[PDB]
Amino acid sequence: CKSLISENEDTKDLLPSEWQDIIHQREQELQIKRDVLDDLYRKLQR
Amino acid sequence: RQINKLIDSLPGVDVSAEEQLRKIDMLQKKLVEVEDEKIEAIKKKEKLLRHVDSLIEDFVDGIANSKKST
Amino acid sequence: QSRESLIMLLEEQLEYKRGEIREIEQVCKQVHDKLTSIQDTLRTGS
Repeated sequence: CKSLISENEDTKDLLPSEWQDIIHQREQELQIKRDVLDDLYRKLQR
Repeated sequence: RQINKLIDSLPGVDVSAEEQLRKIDMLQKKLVEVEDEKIEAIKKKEKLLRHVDSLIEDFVDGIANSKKST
Repeated sequence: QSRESLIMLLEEQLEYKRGEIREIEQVCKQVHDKLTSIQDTLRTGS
């Protein structure tokens, strides 16, 4: 057990607000991308 | 026969030079209008060009301040 | 024949400038079409 824990870094990392922060950064970048794409769509149609 | 087929193929061989004079004059006229039209064409093309440049700059600023927002 | 030389030079520069002009609107129109296609592509990805 301890050996198997030892060789794998990923499991030991697996072995809580950071996920929420990543979700917030993803959604803010998504919404800013949507806003800039809307601006480009509005401007280019002329 | 090449002499005959070249002498009769001279535009203006059977056309009086004075209607060439009017056609040339109106050619320079319509030329004046065609470079005029090219002037408006190029100026509006440059107008849309720097509209595109302005939106490029705005989008680049948005990218920059978004990716440095975190 | 001087008038004929004037005529021939006339049509050669006239056709040259028409070719330049027509390639200008062709290239700007193809750029505009590419921009519209990109706008549609980014709108579909929204």
